Amino acid sequence: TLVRPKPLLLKLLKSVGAQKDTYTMKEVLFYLGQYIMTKRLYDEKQQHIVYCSNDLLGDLFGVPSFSVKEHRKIYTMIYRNLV
Amino acid sequence: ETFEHWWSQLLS
Repeated sequence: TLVRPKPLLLKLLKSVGAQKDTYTMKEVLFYLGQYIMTKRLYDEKQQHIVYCSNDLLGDLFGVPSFSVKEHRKIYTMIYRNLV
Repeated sequence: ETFEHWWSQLLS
């Protein structure tokens, strides 16, 4: 299942070292995790909570925060951000 | 659990 990220998601992935325009979903998830981790967007106490309100991630998800445990929600964000 | 722990599950 190869995917092609829209401009905003692509900007996010490239910001963490991704140098391609076509991805497998696992690669997309890998680099999104790298982005969240490197920018420390997760809550330090309940580390499945991710705050994205004042970050490009917030524009992608269209929400202020989400839980890493909500897999369907995360997949839905990627899918809506694909061409 | 740590952020990496939760996230790694999405790669499982």
